Amino acid sequence: FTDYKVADITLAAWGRRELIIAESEMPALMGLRRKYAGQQPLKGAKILGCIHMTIATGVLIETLVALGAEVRWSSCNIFSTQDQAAAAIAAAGIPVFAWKGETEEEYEWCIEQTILKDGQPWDANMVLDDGGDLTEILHKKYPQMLERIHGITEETTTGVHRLLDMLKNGTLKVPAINVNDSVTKSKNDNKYGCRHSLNDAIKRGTDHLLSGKQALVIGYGDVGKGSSQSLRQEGMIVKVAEVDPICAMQACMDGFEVVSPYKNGINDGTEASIDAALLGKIDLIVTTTGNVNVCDANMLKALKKRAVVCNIGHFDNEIDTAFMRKNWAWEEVKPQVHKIHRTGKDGFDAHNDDYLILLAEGRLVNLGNATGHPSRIMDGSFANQVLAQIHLFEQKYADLPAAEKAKRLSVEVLPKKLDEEVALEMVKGFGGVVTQLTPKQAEYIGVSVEGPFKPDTYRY
Amino acid sequence: FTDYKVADITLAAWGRRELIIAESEMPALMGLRRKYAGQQPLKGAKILGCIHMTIATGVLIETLVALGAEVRWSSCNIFSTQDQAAAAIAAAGIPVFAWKGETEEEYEWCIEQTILKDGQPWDANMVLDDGGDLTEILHKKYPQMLERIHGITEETTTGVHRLLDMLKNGTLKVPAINVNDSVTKSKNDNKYGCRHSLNDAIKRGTDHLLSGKQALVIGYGDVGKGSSQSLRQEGMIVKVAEVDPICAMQACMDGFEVVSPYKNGINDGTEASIDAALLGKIDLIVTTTGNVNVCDANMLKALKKRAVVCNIGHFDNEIDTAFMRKNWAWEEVKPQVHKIHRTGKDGFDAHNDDYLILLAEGRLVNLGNATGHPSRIMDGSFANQVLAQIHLFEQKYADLPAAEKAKRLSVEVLPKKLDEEVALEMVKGFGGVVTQLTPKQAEYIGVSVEGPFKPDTYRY
Amino acid sequence: FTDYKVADITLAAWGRRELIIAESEMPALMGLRRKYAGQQPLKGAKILGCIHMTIATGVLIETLVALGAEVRWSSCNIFSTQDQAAAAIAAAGIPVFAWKGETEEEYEWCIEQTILKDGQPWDANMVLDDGGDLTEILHKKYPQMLERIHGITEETTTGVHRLLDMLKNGTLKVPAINVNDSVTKSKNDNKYGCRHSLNDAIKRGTDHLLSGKQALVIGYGDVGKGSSQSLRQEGMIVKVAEVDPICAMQACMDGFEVVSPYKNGINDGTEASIDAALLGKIDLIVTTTGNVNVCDANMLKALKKRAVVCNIGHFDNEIDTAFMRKNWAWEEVKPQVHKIHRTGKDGFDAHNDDYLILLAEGRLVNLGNATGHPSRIMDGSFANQVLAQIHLFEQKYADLPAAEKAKRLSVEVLPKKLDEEVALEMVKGFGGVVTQLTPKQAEYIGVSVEGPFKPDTYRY
Amino acid sequence: FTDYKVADITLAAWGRRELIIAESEMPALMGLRRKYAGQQPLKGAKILGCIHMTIATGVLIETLVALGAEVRWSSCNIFSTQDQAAAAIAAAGIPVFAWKGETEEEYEWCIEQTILKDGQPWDANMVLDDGGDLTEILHKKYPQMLERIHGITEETTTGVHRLLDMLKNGTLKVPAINVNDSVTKSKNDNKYGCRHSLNDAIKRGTDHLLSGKQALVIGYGDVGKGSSQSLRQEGMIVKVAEVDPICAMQACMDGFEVVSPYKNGINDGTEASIDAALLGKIDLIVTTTGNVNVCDANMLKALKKRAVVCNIGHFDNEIDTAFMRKNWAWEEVKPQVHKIHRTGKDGFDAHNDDYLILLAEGRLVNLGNATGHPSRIMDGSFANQVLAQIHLFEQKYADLPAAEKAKRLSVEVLPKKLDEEVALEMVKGFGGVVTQLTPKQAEYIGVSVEGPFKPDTYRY
Ligand SMILES: NC(=O)c1ccc[n+]([C@@H]2O[C@H](COP(=O)([O-])OP(=O)(O)OC[C@H]3O[C@@H](n4cnc5c(N)ncnc54)[C@H](O)[C@@H]3O)[C@@H](O)[C@H]2O)c1
Ligand SMILES: NC(=O)c1ccc[n+]([C@@H]2O[C@H](COP(=O)([O-])OP(=O)(O)OC[C@H]3O[C@@H](n4cnc5c(N)ncnc54)[C@H](O)[C@@H]3O)[C@@H](O)[C@H]2O)c1
Ligand SMILES: NC(=O)c1ccc[n+]([C@@H]2O[C@H](COP(=O)([O-])OP(=O)(O)OC[C@H]3O[C@@H](n4cnc5c(N)ncnc54)[C@H](O)[C@@H]3O)[C@@H](O)[C@H]2O)c1
Ligand SMILES: NC(=O)c1ccc[n+]([C@@H]2O[C@H](COP(=O)([O-])OP(=O)(O)OC[C@H]3O[C@@H](n4cnc5c(N)ncnc54)[C@H](O)[C@@H]3O)[C@@H](O)[C@H]2O)c1
Ligand SMILES: Nc1ncnc2c1ncn2[C@@H]1O[C@H](CO)[C@@H](O)[C@H]1O
Repeated sequence: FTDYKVADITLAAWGRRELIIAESEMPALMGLRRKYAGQQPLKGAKILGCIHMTIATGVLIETLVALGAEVRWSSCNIFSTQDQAAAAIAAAGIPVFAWKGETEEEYEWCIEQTILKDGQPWDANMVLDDGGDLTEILHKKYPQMLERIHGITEETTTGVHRLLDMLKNGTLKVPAINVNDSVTKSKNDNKYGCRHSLNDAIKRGTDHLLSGKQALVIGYGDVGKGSSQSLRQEGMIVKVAEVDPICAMQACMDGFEVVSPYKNGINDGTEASIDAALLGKIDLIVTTTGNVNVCDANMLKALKKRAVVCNIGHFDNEIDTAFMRKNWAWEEVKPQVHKIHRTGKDGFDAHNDDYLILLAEGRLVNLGNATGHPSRIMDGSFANQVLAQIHLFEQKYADLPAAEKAKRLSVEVLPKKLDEEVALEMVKGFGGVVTQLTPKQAEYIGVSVEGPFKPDTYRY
Repeated sequence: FTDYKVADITLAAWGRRELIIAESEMPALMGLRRKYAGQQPLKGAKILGCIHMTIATGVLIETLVALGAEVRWSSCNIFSTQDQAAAAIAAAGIPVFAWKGETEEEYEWCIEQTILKDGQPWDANMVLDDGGDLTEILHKKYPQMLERIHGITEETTTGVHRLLDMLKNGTLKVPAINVNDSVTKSKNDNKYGCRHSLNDAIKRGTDHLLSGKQALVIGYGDVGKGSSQSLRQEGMIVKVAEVDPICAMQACMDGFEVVSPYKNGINDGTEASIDAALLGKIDLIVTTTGNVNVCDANMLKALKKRAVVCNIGHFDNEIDTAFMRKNWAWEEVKPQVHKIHRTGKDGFDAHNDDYLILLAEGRLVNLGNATGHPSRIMDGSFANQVLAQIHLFEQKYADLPAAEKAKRLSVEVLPKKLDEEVALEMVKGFGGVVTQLTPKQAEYIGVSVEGPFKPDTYRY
Repeated sequence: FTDYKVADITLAAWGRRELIIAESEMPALMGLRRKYAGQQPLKGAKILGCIHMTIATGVLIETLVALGAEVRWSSCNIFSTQDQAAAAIAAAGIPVFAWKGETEEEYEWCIEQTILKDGQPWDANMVLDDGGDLTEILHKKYPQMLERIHGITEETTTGVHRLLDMLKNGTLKVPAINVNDSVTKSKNDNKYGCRHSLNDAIKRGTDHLLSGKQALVIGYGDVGKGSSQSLRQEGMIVKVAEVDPICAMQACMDGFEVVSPYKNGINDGTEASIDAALLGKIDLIVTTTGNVNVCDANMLKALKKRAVVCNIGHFDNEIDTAFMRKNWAWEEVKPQVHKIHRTGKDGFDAHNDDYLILLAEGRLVNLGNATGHPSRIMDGSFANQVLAQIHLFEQKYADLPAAEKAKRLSVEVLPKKLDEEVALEMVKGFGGVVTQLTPKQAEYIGVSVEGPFKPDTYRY
Repeated sequence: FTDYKVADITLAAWGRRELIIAESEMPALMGLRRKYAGQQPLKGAKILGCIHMTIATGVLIETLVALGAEVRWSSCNIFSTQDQAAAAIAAAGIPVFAWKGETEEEYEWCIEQTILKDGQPWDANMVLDDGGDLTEILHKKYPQMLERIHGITEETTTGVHRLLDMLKNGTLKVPAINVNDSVTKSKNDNKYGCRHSLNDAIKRGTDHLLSGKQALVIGYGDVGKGSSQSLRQEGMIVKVAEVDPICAMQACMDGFEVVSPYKNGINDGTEASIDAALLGKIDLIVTTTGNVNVCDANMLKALKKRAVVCNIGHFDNEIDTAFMRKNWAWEEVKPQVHKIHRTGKDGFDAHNDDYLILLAEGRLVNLGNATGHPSRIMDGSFANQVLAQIHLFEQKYADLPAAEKAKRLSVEVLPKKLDEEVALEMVKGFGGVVTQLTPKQAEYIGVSVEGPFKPDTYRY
């Protein structure tokens, strides 16, 4: 078996030990393996997967395989692979092209190695994506391959937005499931995942005390809510920026001060618009938005000396790292930790006090500087992924006539009943006990004893 | 002016001082007053109002009046009136029939005094309701009056459920707005309101230390989430019961142990089904469900000696108080606090150790034993109420032809843009500063610089 | 029985119900009753008591009586009496002179009614004091009475400081126990008591939302630590002022921003020295210091409009209320809540926006606007008081010859073994289980299996 | 330069980058460098140092050198060295013998390499110790060397206990400072250090979700307080065991359930004494005691399957790791992480469900599986160490006449004034501003404007 590329295949036994532990942490995912092992619902599925090559993702991959699928895998970030996970999957005879610390050129080559087998399109018929890079490459460069693909299952808020843009422009060629918007994904992974893994990544990157220091979190969606709590539970003084006044209201009610980097919140792109007094007090800024340039050049100039700067939104353009590459000297402390010397770009003084610490070169900090979300959280997301792969593979869109395709070309979520069944496996993994409604109680609130327990309008 | 009934009209000056302070705590509601005072959009509105006669409700009433409405008011709970609020509204020449500590017969008489003026149906044309008792009385006993009514605006989860049952059965006679499901209502009031006011009510009722004691919260919807945090922030050891596995998963991830009062979560109606070990360690039980008999006779028998029992869901049947009235002696400590002696019903021993403390006779404990949610939280709910009253009054359903009525008979929410404009007023009241998107950023995430910022699918 | 003065004797039955509940919350105190009831160790003790006439203090009083003592009682604050507690103690035939809302003249008359019986010195032989007012009156005005007094047991940090000043000046006439510095007092009452009761008092006084608002706590000793947590757990953004850099370090490490009301912390008494930017953002200031003028005239001028101002340190000169009485109009909202109109002193405008809300006229806010600490916390303090009364009464200082007195005239704390025995009763009241050391473990750490478990140097 | 032993000297540049960052995190320590660089108060000091060879310890070593000292260094734990710190110190030409993952034999050899230079006792005259192993070796094996030594400065609770046993037995040969009991050490390092670093080490070791899981912390001293908060802030359900009822009372008041591993807290050496129900629900046990066998063989047998076991007290005998080495198969997952298979010792099944995860082989888990306390916390401890070294070096005990030695042979703490001056540097490092007392205020509370602010009795 040679159909892989990883950092170091000799890490495989360590990765396999960590997979066996992670299995014990992922009861929804292991439950789907046990339930569906017999029926082989993914027999004949040939899945192109592009998602962080972590231990949790290894458990996802081997669940899809255990259900009958063949896969070809890559990471969706240059710094998110755990090399022992990649090695364990390769050593199992699964095609994987992933290592921690890829270049952009290697990143694109890895996705290509999944799309091509022996220099020709692989007989792919399904896609699992996180962020939409593989989706975009198939649409732009491999339209013939999408002809035979039954669907896309998309992990993340950013990737869903890209799908919806394609659907609205009439350029989306195969149906998708939005896995992100299962409640056991969005309100589990995006929020509690970041709670666990943000302070984990800052500690591993910097070993800084957080207690007593000043943080600014840009955004208060699911990731900004979890991120703010990661920091506040360590004793940080957390301020929150938002453009959405409903998310801002939540921040205030959750006990955070809501501030703008700009005077009166007006971002007109002059230095004069920067609240230099506010930024000069900030010890840590974290971007969580999915948006562009929310920690901009003028904010970076105004930040407190030796502030930590990081991004936990899907892509690195949240922080103006291009400005920092053009203007300032980068001193590497260790992989995914750089001092950015604001003294200029012509070398640096090792003892200069005027620097920022940038984590993971502005890419997803939880996965770049630590191991991302813990397996027990990723269990929810990845149980959704498997159910989404089963649904779209069984629907066989590629085999439908033109007229039938027209009726099914959509971006849909999983039904609430499945969301509830994932949650129940998650709760039992904590040793939680869910109460059964009596028939009188079920009638009184207008639900089945079996669920679903909430209308699709319910926000949790 | 004699067209009222309150406990003590001499409390009016105290209530008016508290209204003036509450005005300074309610910028969304005061904002609507200032914005709409000139246009008088409720000129000709005649509003039957049935909602807790508190200081916050006073500010809501005087906002509707300031916008041109006439009203006739009652409380929707026997114990929720603040007598100084009721006095200040009566002393202003507004018809209100409300006092703290009504009987059921007085409660029904008060609603009837709103419906009748000088012994004849009032020319009502709008309804503001909280829990649906006034809605049900108009439908069952005054159907002729609903001919003239343009709409119902409903405050609470329980009242919405009752409207949706009427809609589904074809018995709803006028269109309604579900005020509850604005995010600035549900995810503000139902959650953060209970955070503030649950521990407040237990302290005022009992003066008990909560720190270090064991709580069981039944339910983990918006109210159970807020309630659990009310108790956990005081240092209670909180366990959470749920029938909805997605809500249970949230509980676990929020750091609570999820338990059932019943062995394996199966309540088959036997004492054998009760987890006597669990209930024997509980110092406080709080019901939050909107369901029936979630703290049942067998649970009450198994509770630890001197446990506190209370309900913060809309109606008192969450706790089996009928069982306690039939079997056990009630010793009143002070209004809305009773020792329930489990020794039997034939008098009580003042020194008996075997009692439970029931708050507010099992009625909404935050309003019964304290003052309910703080005005700054009720600002969101009541700004939505005013917008909903303006919308349904302006739509003039009662004046539509038969064909037009058919098309408009619905239970609807307010548009997200209005929800965001309420939130922004709330955020400014904290001195929060919301960031303005740049045109490039607004294009990048696919929103208008003015919002709305989120799809209607978004759960916050 | 007529040897009392209380607000309303008809409140006695309500107070007695609350005493019987409080007994169930005070296992250390009830434990001392049961242990010592037989031995009557306070037979012949005649105790002048001056401490907040609350329900917890009623349980203390009836414990001293149950051990054989006679008492004559007053409160140590004009607003701290619970009238139902005072009535229950009077109705039991115990001399008590206390009501909520005394004048200064009534306060002094009440202490005098304890000292005098039938217009002559009572045959007092013990003193229980909280703050040192009764101690000072006996020393200044009744030296002949101290001749026959065996000791003083002093509750609070301020009262101990006054005793130590007397000891150092050679003016202290009888030995004292410092009850404050039992760990089951200082690190229980002073800290956790304020955690429970500060936000309780602000809620009862104002019903304000705290979540999302800005607080400044002056001081970070035991009371400032508890006070800061009371506010932070509600979601306040808490800043902390301190003069003690070790207490300030704790604040920083506990996740608070440490600020001064003065520029660079320099209090030179010009308006120019005030950080107007900081004070203009503060929604609540709480003084916790035991010191004078820590919320001074220039700070009060600079505070944000409609800020709440309160004191939870023993005496009201922490806030410059004398400046506010001289310069600004007071509008009473309700007892122990005043709007202080900064527009001037010549009446007020009911609708003026420029006011502060002062709680309890600057006197102890937890007891003034709520019920002070919960009984389960006061159990520790009051178990210490009883043990201290037993010790000094049994030592019989007044009967010692001059030479023997000289050897015993001291301010001492209780032995650690007693501190541990109080704690153990407190832990069992939570249903806590303390582990017993094995003989090998006891030898390994160098302690008896029975304790004491820590050297007297240990700070906990 | 060859007078060292480290893992890999090529790590020196990485370690030096991390020293330069740590300098910016350690203002008390860098303050002492700048203040004392000119006076060279450790000119002629020859310091045997035995303390964790971390980045923070590097900054301590180079401060002592900058003040004039020569040193010879080793770690006080086999797993606590950061190899890049050891390399950076060796590359600076400082003798250090330390690497992560020493054997016991290498550990003893490393201490001996400090004691011997070129095979002969080094002319040592000062000792800096953490845990007392170097102190004990000099007393037992090199008594002649203690003739020349002016003092010992001891870091930790365990090492202080050992010194006090030596003092009491008349076997202590040189005076010592108890650095541990500075407030800026004990109530900073021992508590907040473990808050930061316990969850850090469990995350790096296991990547386990902590939220929603059950923890048992044995002990609630400074380390158990910090440890319990490390876990509770992550959303663990934390139970606390204690033998000291005052520490247990704190636990209850801090919102933790106090339990014993043994029925009624009595461990009589039988499996029957184990609370199997309690231990069967525990997902993580952490020992914090400084005592022996507090997580014993019977507890380990009764623990839930796949529970994590770790020790954050100084020495590994807190957990019965000898029982586990004698009875159960150890599967190494990665360095300092072992699955302990309870199926027996004759190999293991890679897929066995019945295992515990032991971190750092039961050695100090924060240093073994992460990087120990953050530099900003260690700043307090290490500023005290430097002041203690200056004081004992300047007192020159070894040069005193016999009579003078007699009078100075003691275990003492640093004066409070120095403790306050360390704290103030720490507070300024957060950008905290300490308020200056006015002369009137300083007189009112009876302190100097300069401090000290508290009596030596004060516990903070
Ligand atoms: N690192 C991870 O493990 C992880 C986990 C899940 C999601 N993600 C990524 O995180 C990003 C956010 O995802 P989400 O689910 O929280 O999305 P979301 O839509 O729930 O939240 C994003 C928030 O950012 C706010 N925002 C936008 N522009 C802003 C600006 N200029 N200033 C301040 N606030 C601004 C929006 O109002 C919104 O509330 C996405 O890119 C998503 O793919 C990362
Ligand atoms: N007191 C107040 O101030 C206040 C505020 C808002 C709403 N309410 C009332 O509170 C109630 C709940 O409102 P909400 O918005 O939280 O509703 P919700 O639907 O958000 O939450 C109710 C929860 O109860 C759970 N539940 C139902 N039966 C249960 C059972 N037998 N055991 C355990 N859990 C069970 C459901 O699964 C659900 O998650 C309603 O009656 C509502 O009108 C009161
Ligand atoms: N209300 C209650 O129930 C309650 C409870 C116990 C004690 N008390 C009273 O509270 C007060 C404080 O008691 P404590 O035990 O916390 O005392 P403490 O000595 O532990 O704390 C007082 C703190 O105030 C600080 N301080 C002094 N002047 C200051 C200034 N100008 N600015 C900022 N900080 C300043 C000191 O440095 C000290 O840390 C006393 O008067 C005590 O009798 C009240
Ligand atoms: N890992 C680190 O970074 C770090 C930091 C500081 C100290 N330490 C070490 O941690 C240990 C504890 O230090 P500390 O300052 O907290 O000491 P401490 O004396 O403050 O606390 C130890 C606690 O353990 C309790 N205890 C003893 N035997 C017990 C038993 N059988 N069951 C339950 N509780 C029991 C004691 O009552 C005491 O409260 C020492 O070995 C110390 O040197 C480690
Ligand atoms: N990063 C670290 N560097 C050095 N010593 C540390 C570190 N973290 C914890 N310690 C010390 O470990 C000691 C226990 O041996 C504690 O007293 C503490 O001071």
